[PDB]
Amino acid sequence: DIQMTQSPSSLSASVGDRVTITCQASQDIDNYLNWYQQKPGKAPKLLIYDASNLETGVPSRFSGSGSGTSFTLTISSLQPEDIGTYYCQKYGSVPFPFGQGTKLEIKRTVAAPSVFIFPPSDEQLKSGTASVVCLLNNFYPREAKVQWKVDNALQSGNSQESVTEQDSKDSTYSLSSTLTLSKADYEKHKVYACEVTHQGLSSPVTKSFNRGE
Amino acid sequence: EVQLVESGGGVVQPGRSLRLSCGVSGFTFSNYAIHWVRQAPGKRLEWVALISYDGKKQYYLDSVKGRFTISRDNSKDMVYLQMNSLKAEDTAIYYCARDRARSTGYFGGIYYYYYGMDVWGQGTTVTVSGASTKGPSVFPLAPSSGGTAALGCLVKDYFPEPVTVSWNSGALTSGVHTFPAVLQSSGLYSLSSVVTVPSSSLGTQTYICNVNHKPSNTKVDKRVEP
Repeated sequence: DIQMTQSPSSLSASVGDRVTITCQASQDIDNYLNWYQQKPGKAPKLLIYDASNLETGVPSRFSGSGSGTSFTLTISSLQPEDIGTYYCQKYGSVPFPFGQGTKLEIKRTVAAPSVFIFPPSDEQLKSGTASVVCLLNNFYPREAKVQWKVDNALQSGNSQESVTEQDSKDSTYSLSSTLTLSKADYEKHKVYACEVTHQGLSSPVTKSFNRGE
Repeated sequence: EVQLVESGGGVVQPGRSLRLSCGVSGFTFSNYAIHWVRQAPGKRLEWVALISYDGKKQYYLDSVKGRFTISRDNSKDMVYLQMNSLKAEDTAIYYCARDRARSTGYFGGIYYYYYGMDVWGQGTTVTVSGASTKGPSVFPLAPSSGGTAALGCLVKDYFPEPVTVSWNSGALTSGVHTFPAVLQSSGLYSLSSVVTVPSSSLGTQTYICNVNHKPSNTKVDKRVEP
């Protein structure tokens, strides 16, 4: 029973750098190996077949190599369009096993985020809830800290975050933080703030608003 | 030009059944084998089923060997996957995919090679849960003349995934950031979709988010204004 072992699991590199991902078959499979590229949001896409032949559309920066038990996908000049997860697979027979995949991302020049804050809507407030949203837009690297403050009282655990996959247009990330309180707990306080610490920031930037103002 | 499109998907509780469909357009459907391959939220790609270009179900994943049955119609260009006795392990996104191997000439019987899938469909989401489907509430995320303004829509309290969000009925695409859904403690997904537009447009252009949640037949238009 043949197992496919991909490596590394994740991988990051600057634009134009060389990048290598390797697939290992538990036993000799000759050249029956395909590579697939799953871009963020989209279905997987065949790139290399027969270990070394690339599909009609794939650019020159992609090459496949190796045989038997060891296979290599190489991107000689990494582009942000190549952002996604890569899978190897042994075709020809059941059960067409895939490798666990390799997430590939872009190292970029540091970029400071554009921060926005959104008060709850009246419609939602009528329902008994309040969601305040802090938006961190187009930043690099991915590591960013969002700190909610309710009248300078530090919040923790009562919020939830979501980060976009790396955009190929500018190699940046975006983050959305949601602080959810009851309408009753919400209308007891005045100043709601989101404080953002990021590598591209000289010092924590705060975006705040006053309830009812 | 060659495309595959999946239909079906949604909640179905553990123990019972749903039927997935896949229609194709752009190639000669009769001379290609078809795969069903799935992807669980934390798992790799997992091949599920395979039917020959004619009539042969050369394979099922061992974990579905008697549960799923894959079918095909070369007159309607259609491939189906009947899923019975579903479990949480079957919860995933299901794609139908064309095998790269064609057919060529007969001579002997048909041959059946399998070069292992080249073109995939968009996929359809199947959630196996005892939980109830809920439609999302859609709330505005409004701003407050110079600078870059940000607008948004909060798609809150829905189940299951996914929802789609467009802007101005597909006209506005640039600057849109739709965030991956977050699983709240309530067991309901919540999502935001933002867009950065020039502030000057806030008094001229109209900004509307379109939220679609198929599993509950939800389609909401929301006007976001400062």
